[PDB]
Amino acid sequence: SELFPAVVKNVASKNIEIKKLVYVYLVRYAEEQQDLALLSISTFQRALKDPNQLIRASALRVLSSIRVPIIVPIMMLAIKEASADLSPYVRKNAAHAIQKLYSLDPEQKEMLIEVIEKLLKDKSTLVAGSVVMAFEEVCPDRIDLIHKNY
Amino acid sequence: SHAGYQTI
Amino acid sequence: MIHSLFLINCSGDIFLEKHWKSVVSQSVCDYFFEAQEKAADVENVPPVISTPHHYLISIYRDKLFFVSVIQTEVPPLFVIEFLHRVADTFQDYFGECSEAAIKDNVVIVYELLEEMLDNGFPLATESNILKELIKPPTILRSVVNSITGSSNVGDTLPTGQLSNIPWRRAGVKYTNNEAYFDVVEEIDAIIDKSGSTVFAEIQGVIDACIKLSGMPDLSLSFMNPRLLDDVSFHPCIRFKRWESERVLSFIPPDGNFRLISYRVSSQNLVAIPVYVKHSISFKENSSCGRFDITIGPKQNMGKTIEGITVTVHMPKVVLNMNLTPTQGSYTFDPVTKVLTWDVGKITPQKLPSLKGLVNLQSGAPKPEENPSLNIQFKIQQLAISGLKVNRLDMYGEKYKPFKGVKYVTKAGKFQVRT
Amino acid sequence: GNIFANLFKGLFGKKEMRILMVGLDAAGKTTILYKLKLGEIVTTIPTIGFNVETVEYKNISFTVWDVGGLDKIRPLWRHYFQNTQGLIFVVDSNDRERVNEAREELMRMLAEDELRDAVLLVFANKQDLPNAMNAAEITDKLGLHSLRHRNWYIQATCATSGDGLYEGLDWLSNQLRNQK
Amino acid sequence: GNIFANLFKGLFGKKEMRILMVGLDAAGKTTILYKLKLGEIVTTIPTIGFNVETVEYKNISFTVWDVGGLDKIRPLWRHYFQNTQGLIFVVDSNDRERVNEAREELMRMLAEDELRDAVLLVFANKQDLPNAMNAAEITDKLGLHSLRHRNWYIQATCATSGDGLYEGLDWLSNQLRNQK
Ligand SMILES: Nc1nc2c(ncn2[C@@H]2O[C@H](COP(=O)(O)OP(=O)(O)OP(=O)(O)O)[C@@H](O)[C@H]2O)c(=O)[nH]1
Ligand SMILES: Nc1nc2c(ncn2[C@@H]2O[C@H](COP(=O)(O)OP(=O)(O)OP(=O)(O)O)[C@@H](O)[C@H]2O)c(=O)[nH]1
Ligand SMILES: [Mg+2]
Ligand SMILES: [Mg+2]
Repeated sequence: SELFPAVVKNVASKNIEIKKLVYVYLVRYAEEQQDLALLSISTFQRALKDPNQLIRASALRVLSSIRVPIIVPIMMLAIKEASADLSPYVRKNAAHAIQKLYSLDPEQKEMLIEVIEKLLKDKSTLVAGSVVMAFEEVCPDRIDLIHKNY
Repeated sequence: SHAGYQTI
Repeated sequence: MIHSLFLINCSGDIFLEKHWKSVVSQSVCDYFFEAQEKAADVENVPPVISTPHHYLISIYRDKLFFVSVIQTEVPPLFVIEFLHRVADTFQDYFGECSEAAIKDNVVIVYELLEEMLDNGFPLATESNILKELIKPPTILRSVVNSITGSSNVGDTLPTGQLSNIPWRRAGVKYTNNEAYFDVVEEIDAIIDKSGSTVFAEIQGVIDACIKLSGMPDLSLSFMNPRLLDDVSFHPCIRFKRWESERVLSFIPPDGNFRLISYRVSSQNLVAIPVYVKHSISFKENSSCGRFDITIGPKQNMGKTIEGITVTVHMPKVVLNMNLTPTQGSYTFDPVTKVLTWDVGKITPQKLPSLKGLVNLQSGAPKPEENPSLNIQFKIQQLAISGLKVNRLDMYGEKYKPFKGVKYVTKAGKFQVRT
Repeated sequence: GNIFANLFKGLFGKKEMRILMVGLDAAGKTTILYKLKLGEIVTTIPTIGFNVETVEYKNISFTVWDVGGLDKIRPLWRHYFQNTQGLIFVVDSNDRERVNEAREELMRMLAEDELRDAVLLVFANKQDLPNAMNAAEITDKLGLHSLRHRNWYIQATCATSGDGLYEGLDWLSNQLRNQK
Repeated sequence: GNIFANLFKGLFGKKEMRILMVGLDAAGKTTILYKLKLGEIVTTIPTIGFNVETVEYKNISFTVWDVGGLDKIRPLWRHYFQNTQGLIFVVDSNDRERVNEAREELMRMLAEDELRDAVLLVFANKQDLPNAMNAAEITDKLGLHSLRHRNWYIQATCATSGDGLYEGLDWLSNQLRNQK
């Protein structure tokens, strides 16, 4: 934990394996150094717009993962934007990010229910399972929602 | 490597 | 679901620490240590252990304990299979899962665990997709990376992930177009003191090593399908066609792969290959006794039995044991009272056997029974189930790959009462 | 023979696959080109002439020309038609008002004898818009299924997120870099 | 001695001259960095963390960090102060309302012992604005003439036209790449 400021500076390096390793470090130690961990959020924001969708998925994973209570609004915006990414892999990672957000902020439950209701209508075979997982995790009692999708 | 295998 | 994973040796030391949701105190492993202490062996560890504020679900395999942590309600089968799969993938990328194999390659295994499990949820589970997201640690790849700055981490999502066949990467080519199939059968059996058949069965499984290029559609069919029942099927097969046409038409993925598994119906008698003559004496409070075992082939279908090993867990009364083997190797560890004899091969000219005297404990009463007899054996070019393939057609490609099949029968859980 | 220059080029990717990008005003063509070349969003004014950038992807050196869609230069596309291999045609996902003109001009461009040998790829940009048309309805209005003897395909895309741009490049790579 | 690696680097320019860019919100720092790296104008949202790009100019590999000016991250600049050589400080040409806060924060940054050895260059971005202040009045409000023992200079600039950006790089090159 003493080495957080030195590592965080490289969070935008163009060397990809260095990217993955620094992502690991931030995921590990974010919850201690709240103020220091704020620094990577802009790089994540930019990565969310990259034409490569796999990079988008990685950025979504990390941006969800950071448990700094300040970044609640930008994360909320991030899931809402990823909601219709038209890239199904990003969609599955979005479902996981929804579960992440609910784990971090209980008070967003109504919005999370709305976005999950949006997700269930997806015809993509590789997102349905994760979306159902999200439903079980966040709102187990919403038997109303799935009725059309049975 | 192909040795030991019955033809099919 | 899964919060974090602790990789702990049978020693009692904690080697690989991982976390996915929140930092779980390492103190939680103390409960595992205590539960291990109460049990009589490492093998006796529960798979579900309850602590005041965490649940531990464990796997035991290859002298390494994999304890995970859970805080919500999750189906036990889910966790147990995910852990067994991380073990399997460790085997695939490093030959095997050992504390040496882990500690020697810390960075790659941490990257792997990060890729596979996301917030305790399954992200990447199929072998081939994981092969392309992160490369195997090939030494030539390592020197190439050092030379050119190339990376072990990919940058493009493999097309198979978004394909209608998520189990195999697309666009794979090999100059040596070939494919191998392996049908391995195990003889589960219990044999009484009288040599009668207590309960026996055949457990059969098809393995397939595929080195085809392109997008082949392989077809596997059998001469005697009626012998197949309760057959298992990987996602790669089209269940509807098997139900209708009784044909294994499928698209195999790359690399090593277990194709289908099956059992043989109890309607047909299981052909037991090996019989035994056996005799041990235990005089009460005597310092010595006699041991006599003779391994014999009963139904070999005209095929040789090889790779034979006999292990016996002697009771506490035994101190030492004076025997001479007719072949193979005689080994006895007095600390664990384990009687291990390497038999090897059986020659019809002379049946291998093991006989001699047992150095017992003086003043120790005779044990109430003789420990049962377990025996390992392998038969090559023979499937006791009598299953046979019919044909191997291919569609979608133009080449004619090398085609071959094997039939190897390896002993199942074969135990002989005495 | 001493062809080592071509082998050296093929060791890294010699495919060029010249592409001409055409469309109507405000379709997003220029933003597509510049995000492919750079990645971000760049403040831009209407383009009245043409641009060029070279992008490398999957060992293919794609070169895309951004000829403007303004009517004041519209007939000028004829001069760029020769020697092209790919024809990018962007359709605004919510230009129901000018969709018929788009289809008419697209059919006219397909009518060029020089462009007879090209492959047509329709990018449905502005996918983010709520009142945006889906792929199916865009195809229905364009009648790209009515086309014959022309390899074709359509792909939904959102430029501000870059959604599917790599995918369109992948499609061209499969077809532009086909068996020959 | 075998120092051929350094000679090879100097045959093309090894100077690095790390630069930290700091300023207040909406000063235009981020646009400056990205136009230097690319050349165009890129649509951008407020930056809440930090960015990095490497730009080469006159055989000098300048590296500029864009740490955000938002108050929610303002004190965090301390962590980047070490090992820097250049301090870019952008001033909005018409931020007469927040100019005093800008000067206070600039003086505070000059008060860092780590930054004692740096060279300060004040970019007066937004030069295009009509109601924009000239260089002289900006200096008068900033009191950069009151500074002592600190090499300094100010340069008017307009990012949307890129006016003087090369010139600021030239000034840094003269001073950052000084006699030693
Ligand atoms: N909402 C939305 N706007 C977009 C999208 N793509 C481009 N735009 C906007 O559409 C407008 C026109 O984009 P341009 O790229 O200049 O259009 P063009 O096809 O180059 O126009 P011409 O130069 O006249 O041929 C700009 O304001 C873009 O930011 C998109 O996917 N969604
Ligand atoms: N008129 C005018 N606007 C400019 C100029 N330079 C930048 N801007 C605009 O000023 C606004 C803010 O620019 P940014 O580059 O995002 O400002 P910043 O300093 O990076 O802000 P933070 O990220 O919050 O630190 C944007 O709308 C820019 O287009 C300029 O020279 N003239
Ligand atoms: Mg344009
Ligand atoms: Mg900024």
